[PDB]
Amino acid sequence: QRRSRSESTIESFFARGACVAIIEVDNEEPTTRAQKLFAMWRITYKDTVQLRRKLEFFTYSRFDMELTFVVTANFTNTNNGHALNQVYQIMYIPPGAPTPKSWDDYTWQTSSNPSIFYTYGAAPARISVPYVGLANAYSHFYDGFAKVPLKTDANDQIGDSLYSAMTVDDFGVLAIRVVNDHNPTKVTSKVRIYMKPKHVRVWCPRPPRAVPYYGPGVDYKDNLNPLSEKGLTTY
Amino acid sequence: QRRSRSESTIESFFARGACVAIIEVDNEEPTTRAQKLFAMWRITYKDTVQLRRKLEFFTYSRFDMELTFVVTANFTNTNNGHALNQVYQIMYIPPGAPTPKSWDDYTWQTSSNPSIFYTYGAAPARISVPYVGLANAYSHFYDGFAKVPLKTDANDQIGDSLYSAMTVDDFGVLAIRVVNDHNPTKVTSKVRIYMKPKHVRVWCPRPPRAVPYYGPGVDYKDNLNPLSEKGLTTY
Amino acid sequence: RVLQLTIGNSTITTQEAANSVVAYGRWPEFIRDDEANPVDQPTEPDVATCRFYTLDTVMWGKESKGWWWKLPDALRDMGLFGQNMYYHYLGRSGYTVHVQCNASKFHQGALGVFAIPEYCLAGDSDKQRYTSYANANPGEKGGKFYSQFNRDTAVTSPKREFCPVDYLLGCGVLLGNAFVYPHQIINLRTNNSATIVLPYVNAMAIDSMVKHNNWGIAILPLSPLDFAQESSVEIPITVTIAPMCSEFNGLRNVTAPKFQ
Amino acid sequence: INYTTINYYKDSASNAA
Amino acid sequence: INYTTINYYKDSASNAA
Amino acid sequence: INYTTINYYKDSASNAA
Amino acid sequence: INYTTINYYKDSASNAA
Amino acid sequence: INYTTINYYKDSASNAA
Amino acid sequence: GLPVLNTPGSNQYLTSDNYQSPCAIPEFDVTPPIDIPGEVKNMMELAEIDTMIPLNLENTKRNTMDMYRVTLSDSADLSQPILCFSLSPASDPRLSHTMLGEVLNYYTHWAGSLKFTFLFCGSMMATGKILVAYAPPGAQPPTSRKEAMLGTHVIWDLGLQSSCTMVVPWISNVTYRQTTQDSFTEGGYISMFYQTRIVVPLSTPKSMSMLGFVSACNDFSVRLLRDTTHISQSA
Amino acid sequence: GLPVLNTPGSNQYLTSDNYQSPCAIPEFDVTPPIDIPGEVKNMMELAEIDTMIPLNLENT
Amino acid sequence: GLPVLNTPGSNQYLTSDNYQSPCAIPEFDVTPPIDIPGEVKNMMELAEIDTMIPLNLENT
Repeated sequence: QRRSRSESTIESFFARGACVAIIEVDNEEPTTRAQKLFAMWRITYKDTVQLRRKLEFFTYSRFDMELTFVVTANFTNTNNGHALNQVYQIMYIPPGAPTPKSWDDYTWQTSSNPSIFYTYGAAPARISVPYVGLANAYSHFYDGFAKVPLKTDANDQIGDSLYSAMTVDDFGVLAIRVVNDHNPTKVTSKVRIYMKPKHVRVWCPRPPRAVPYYGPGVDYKDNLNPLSEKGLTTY
Repeated sequence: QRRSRSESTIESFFARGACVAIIEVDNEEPTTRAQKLFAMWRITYKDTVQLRRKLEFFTYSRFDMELTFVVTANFTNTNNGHALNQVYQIMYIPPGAPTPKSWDDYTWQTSSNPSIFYTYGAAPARISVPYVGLANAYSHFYDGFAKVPLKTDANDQIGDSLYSAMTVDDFGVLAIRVVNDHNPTKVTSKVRIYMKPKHVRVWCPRPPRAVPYYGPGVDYKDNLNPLSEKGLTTY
Repeated sequence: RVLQLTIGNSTITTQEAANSVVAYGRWPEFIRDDEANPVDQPTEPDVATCRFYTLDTVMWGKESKGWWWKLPDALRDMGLFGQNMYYHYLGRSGYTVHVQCNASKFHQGALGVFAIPEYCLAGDSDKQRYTSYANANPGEKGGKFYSQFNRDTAVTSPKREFCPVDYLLGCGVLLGNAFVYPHQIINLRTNNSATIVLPYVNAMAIDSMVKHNNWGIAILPLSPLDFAQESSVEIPITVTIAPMCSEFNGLRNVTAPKFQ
Repeated sequence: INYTTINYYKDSASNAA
Repeated sequence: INYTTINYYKDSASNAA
Repeated sequence: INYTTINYYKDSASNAA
Repeated sequence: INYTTINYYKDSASNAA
Repeated sequence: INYTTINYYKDSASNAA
Repeated sequence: GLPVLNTPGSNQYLTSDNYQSPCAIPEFDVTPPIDIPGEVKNMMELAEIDTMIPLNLENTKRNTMDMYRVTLSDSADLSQPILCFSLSPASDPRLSHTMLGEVLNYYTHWAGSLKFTFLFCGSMMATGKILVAYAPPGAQPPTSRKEAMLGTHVIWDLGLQSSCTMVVPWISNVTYRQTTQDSFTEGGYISMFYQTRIVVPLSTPKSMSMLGFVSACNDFSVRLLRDTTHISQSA
Repeated sequence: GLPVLNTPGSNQYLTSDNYQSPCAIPEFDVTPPIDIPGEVKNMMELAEIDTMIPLNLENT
Repeated sequence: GLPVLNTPGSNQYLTSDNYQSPCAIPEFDVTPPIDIPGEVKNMMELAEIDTMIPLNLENT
């Protein structure tokens, strides 16, 4: 009685939006090296730790999304020549669609895929994504396999699979490139994607992770000793 | 029952806007070469492949339009001198109107033709065009000719025409130029036009193209073997 | 149940009567405009001139590939319909393509009768959309498909004529995708006839007939013919078209285009 | 839960889907 | 003291908490 | 389907067509 | 033909002529 | 002569004096 | 005037949006529509049209006219299957280029019961029985008739009629399957065996032929439009 | 104050538009019109006036 | 059109905000929910679950 329990609700517990990745994309003369003219990022939440460890109180969940793209830039020379204001093309790719291979393919025509043109310097981009799951809820911690090796198989690799994985490619990629043609002056860009869940419903609570993460699994290698030193009968 | 069939409707199938062209326009000292002080683009949809192959499920159609102009810029020297913010003049020209010939004619006074002034750096341009057809629907795949060669003709060229074409000049051109006078520093621009149909009604479905396109016709020259290798009784 | 299919004066009876595909579910009629202010009447040859005209007979061998016609290109040779189409500037029509192809009980094979609206075929030379008039309108004699794409190399005398490929159907689509057109299959096991009623499909309300060709008929042998054990076997195919509910407008002097 | 659509322009092609 | 919430977009995920 | 025209300025020449 | 004047600010000097 | 105050945000500290 | 406050997501150009947009040619007298036959109100009246699939894709006869028919005869082995293919209507190469395939490559998810229709085009005197069978995933693909009669199957006669109709039901753990080659959401298997041998009299050809079709019932549905991979703009 | 969101098509100058626009000379006493004869209400009362064509355009 | 006036606090990105935001994939048929057992309506149905503490934290 007379205590507002509204700050601890689920829709208020996921109110903040934490980063999920940082993507390098560069604009230089095309070299023989690994050219960062366009960059790609597999859509996942298990890249950072603070959003991952927060979502894994819960086994199943369903929630909308609200992404936000914050773009910075730099130069690489001291009194480098001036450059005009640049335009970025963020592009979503569903699973199965053709992946870009060069800076300028036939696939950057965005004829079906939704894409966001972001002039540098303005307010950040801010788009929403509905519940794009195919079950009735997203499934953290899938237990089984994807394939089952049968007795009648020829060799081992046919029935081979990967433990605790539902699909090889979940939710596709983003494909960020710079629309302007390259220059003798090069401008290093670092896109940061934020993520804020909305309309959150969760189920089946579970205790949180308390050794540091290691890979996209549920395993562990290092720092297996979390609790500190403290006496038994000392206040 | 209990399946939303709303994602597959015609007005939702044409919801994305794909590019139709990329136009170079440059701002340099006027040379003896082909000066790109102003550039022109014949209005057509059969320049890219993803919008063309999507519209050609259907023989007849009528639909509005919503164009969008995305403009980038560059320099051509390393520590090139700085330059002020530039202004572009996109200009529509209906069929029959006088075509510009120099950078600054009497025809850039835009006294009848609608034209869009776009200061560089701001939000993109975004204009709508109603159904500008003269039949009751746009006609993809016109079968006949424009002219019929008669027996009483003098020579062949009088009754000569072009197969599968309704008019030589459909819908005119765009004429993009840069308003600012030229500089000793030159700024290369690349305008990209997007196109998003609205209020779409279509008729008479037909199967899609499955060999790669070649020209504005319906013919083909290369890659006449689309289906891959696969066994008969292998799962 | 045996169809005594009678239009005009001619009569199409049958030995088997199964179905009659009405294309896109609409029977043909005249122009139905309730907001019409002029009540004057055009020139309609509709009092006795809905007749069944019969084209040439083609022979479907064992290694024959296909046939194709156009409409109303195929009707310019015969009938009084072929004369009204020249004096009048513009007119509309509807068709009933009836294809009979008889065989015994020991033959096999199956045709497929399509009716493609706006049937744009493909040229052969690398000059794009470069086709003469007389080669693009062969008339009632039709044209034949081919196996492989063999483009022409004669540059001083270009052929300026089509070269369609059968499994590309000429246009560029696959053949398995070509059943979204209103179609019919003459399976020689069960039936030996195929009637397709074609409405007037065009963007305008009424359009010219000398230059434009609305429908295109294409007959593809989906399965090759085979008699008992022989390697030479020829059965005939005969096509029959009836112009239903035609009307015309705007007389002028006669036009005779050249057909070399 | 609903929303509000108010057409602002006089032209027919200017409206929304 | 109150306020006003007017949903502007047609999509369900576009709305506010 | 209609729209809404609200004249905002006091002057007569400020209005729309 | 008329228009609409809605005073937005609380202060008296903030209003329009 | 009056004015119009419409509170837009849900939070109490977001309002005006 | 009015104290507005800009939110993030301003000045961007999202491609999938429904904003108002100013017309360029005002006061325009639009050509009124007429009742052109065959109006498509939805993409589902293209998938539900019965279309032919290519079956026999061996290396002599793929990309040829004779890739659609299956040679079944009197001297065929009785224990071996006639034709075998999984039920993956966008990744299986025998079902990718069908009209059901060419629509489902635009959409990521799909669900609904789809139906097959075979057509026997032999002579009148030829008889026989054919067992066509379907099997949900999880086991080995059925090899012989002894283990393929367990699943859902239709014994199809060749003497009375000349066409079957097999409605593959919708058995799936997830609500929506995918249009990619995935092992977590596998469709099934289709196989066709000889129930009894084909009986052919003398003076009758021994080599018959078979055509196979595909459709979709009135409960098929898709979502999440994306790009396609059946085109390539060679520039 | 009010959470607005800019859409594309802002800060451009389209020539064919009907926006409101601030007056420069407010409180202006406009001269009232009178009934001058021959008012044109539409361009079609110029085409429908019967006019002569040039026919004989030989080079002399 | 309408005389708006920008206030301070515009063009920023505050992380804790509840603004409207344009959807990227419109006309989407959402999978309907089912009654999965054990729905958490609030963080307080996690603290109130009785859990064990570590007491004897000596260095062995």
